[PDB]
Amino acid sequence: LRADSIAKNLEAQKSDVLVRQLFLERATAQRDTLRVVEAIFSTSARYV
Amino acid sequence: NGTVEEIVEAYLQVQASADGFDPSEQAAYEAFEAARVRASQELAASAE
Repeated sequence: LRADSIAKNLEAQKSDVLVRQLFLERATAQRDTLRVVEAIFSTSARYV
Repeated sequence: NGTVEEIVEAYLQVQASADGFDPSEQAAYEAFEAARVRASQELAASAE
């Protein structure tokens, strides 16, 4: 039990889940801004 | 008597969803469909 506890508690300190959540949220904001920009460019191209 | 956070929590299973929130619109579609089916069964229960 002590061996397994040490092994898993050490591995659970390498990762920090809140940073990864922050990066997921930033990636979502990037995605929706990207589709807004793509719509802008496609609209301008069709207008011209 | 709940608030908005409680409402979204209870009727759409936020915690029971796949770990790492899927910002896909398909995920929202499935969540709302499940909520609809649950409400539909509750409606027949109240009818009886």
